[PDB]
Amino acid sequence: SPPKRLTREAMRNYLKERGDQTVLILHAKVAQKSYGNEKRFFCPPPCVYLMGSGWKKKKEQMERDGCSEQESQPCAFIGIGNSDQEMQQLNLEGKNYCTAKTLYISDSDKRKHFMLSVKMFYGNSDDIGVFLSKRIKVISKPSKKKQSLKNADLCIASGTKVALFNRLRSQTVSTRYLHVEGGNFHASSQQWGAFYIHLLDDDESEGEEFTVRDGYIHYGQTVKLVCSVTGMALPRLIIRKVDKQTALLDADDPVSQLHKCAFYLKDTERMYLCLSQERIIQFQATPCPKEQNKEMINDGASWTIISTDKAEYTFYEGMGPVLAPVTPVPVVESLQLNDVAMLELTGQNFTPNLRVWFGDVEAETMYRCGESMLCVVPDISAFREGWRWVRQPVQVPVTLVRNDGVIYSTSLTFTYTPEP
Amino acid sequence: KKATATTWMVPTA
DNA sequence: AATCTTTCCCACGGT
DNA sequence: TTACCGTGGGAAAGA
Repeated sequence: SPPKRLTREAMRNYLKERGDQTVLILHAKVAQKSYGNEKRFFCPPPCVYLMGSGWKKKKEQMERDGCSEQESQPCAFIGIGNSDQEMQQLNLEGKNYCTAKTLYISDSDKRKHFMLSVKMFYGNSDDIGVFLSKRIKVISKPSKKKQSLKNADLCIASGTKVALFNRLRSQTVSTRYLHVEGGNFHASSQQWGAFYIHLLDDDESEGEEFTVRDGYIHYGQTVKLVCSVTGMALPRLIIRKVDKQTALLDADDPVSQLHKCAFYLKDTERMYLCLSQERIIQFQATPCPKEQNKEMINDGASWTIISTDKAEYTFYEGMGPVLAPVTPVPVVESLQLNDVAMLELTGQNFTPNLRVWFGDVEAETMYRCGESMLCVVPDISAFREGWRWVRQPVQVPVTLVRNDGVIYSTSLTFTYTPEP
Repeated sequence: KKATATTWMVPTA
């Protein structure tokens, strides 16, 4: 017999105590391919996070039902999706996150883009499912030519996220990533920050608050790097193009994926952002012999820049454990209003077994494809028993529910608006 | 239009 | 032919 | 020590 569908009582219980389980996959947007038998590792290393109070709640539910601590532990593997390459086990013991440090894509694969695939299950072998990263672009190797804006793929837009790493003399063991921990910037061998790179106007003064501009980042512009997790920022920097071990003062082409970069601390005496082992410091450059447009910089002052991305999936077993994996997890990107009032959902991974709920009211739902769903907006009287029209604004959560009771929360709400 | 962030001081050599 | 991308080659300085 | 291994610069092949 089919499993039990979500009851209104169980939806009310969820809305009161929202114990969601979330999987996050953080990763770079591009990756250089490996030829022959070599391994050119993904840098920064993709990182899986188990977020939300739901993991602890789920762990206690399993142990209440007889599971040992080891059987309630989540397990995870990661690999190139849809490939013959082998998956690699992540170590999640004692932590809520793990990095995959030795992934690579062979030129046996002929695809131009791929996704990472994260397979998860509990120690008792109960399946969770398979979660996919965002799309990753394969490059053979970076071009030597100035980057054209016609290929936005390889450029960096103001306000997006980058990672930055330094490597000494071609040695994989020396790789260090810019990262914020305990209020301080440092250069981590194991973790990496994803920093917004904001373009500032040339005349913007140093300050806690600043005005950001739109457009693609070019060498020679002033930028602000802000940790997307901690909110910490560095002082105003001028991002400069590195050639061998010099910074070019006069280059102004667009910044390209995986290019080497130097960050001049604005309004200083030739001071550049520099690591020294784990420490982040500023270090003075030396003017070049007979060349005024270039400055010699410290080994620690050369940073490789790469755009990063984030896949995020959230689920909750609204009627308890189910046989089917909870994946593919639907993701709602937007809601659009559009006879009877209909609400259009746009996103990914929609299926015909989903229903839209407004609050604790299940709505008539029409599946169209994996990216689009239509539902009928409930009359206002389902939320205010006396109302024959909308007297004051009323806001309700929007939630996707599967026929076996899995609940997929969105961050989005619907608001009933009074008639003006 | 506007952003905000606490600025970390970069120590010198 | 000439020029940019893709693939092949190999040594430095790491474990 | 030797054997082995990512990485980046460069040569060669492909478009």
